[PDB]
Amino acid sequence: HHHHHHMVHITLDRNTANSWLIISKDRRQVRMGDTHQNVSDNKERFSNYPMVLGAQRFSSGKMYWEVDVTQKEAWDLGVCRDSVQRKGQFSLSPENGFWTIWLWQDSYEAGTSPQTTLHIQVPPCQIGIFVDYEAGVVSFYNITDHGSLIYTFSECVFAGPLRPFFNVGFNYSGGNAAPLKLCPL
Ligand SMILES: C[C@@H]1CN(C(=O)c2cnsn2)[C@H](C)CO1
Repeated sequence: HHHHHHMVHITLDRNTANSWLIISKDRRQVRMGDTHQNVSDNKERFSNYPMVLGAQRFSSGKMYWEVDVTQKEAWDLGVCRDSVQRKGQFSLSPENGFWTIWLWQDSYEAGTSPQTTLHIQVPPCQIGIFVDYEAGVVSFYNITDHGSLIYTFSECVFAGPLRPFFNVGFNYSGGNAAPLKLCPL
């Protein structure tokens, strides 16, 4: 892909984070803590899952960023509407305002409804995410495999400002503590 030139500097919004997440001082890394992280509750926080939004809101243009997923067993990545539900149980789907992919139990799937099997020969250590607001496109790239395409959502109906979306996943297994990291430009 030739999307690198639309690179944007993403930072995490502490106020949206699940109360168990630990966001680095530079707001570029997030991981699951082993307990509640001693923050007050607010209507922005994802309550049920280890999720957080980027601070940046996008309503036009072309945007690109990269995320490091090294050694994780489970995660969700992509973009979502600024108005997505924060409290209770929900599925990741375009109908709910999410355009995401994930790793879970040694398989990769796109967050369609129902979910779509992805075909990845080289397990990615870094993921590229490209958003074309006007075209209604969200694309995912395997940086580890020379930028190969993973998945394209097309004909997207964003229906509002978009925010970068992250889920570090649970760590029931003891093998998923590693952070998500926003990679340098
Ligand atoms: C998702 C976080 C943590 N959590 C858990 O239920 C949990 C599960 N294993 S450890 N923490 C809260 C009840 C909700 O916020």
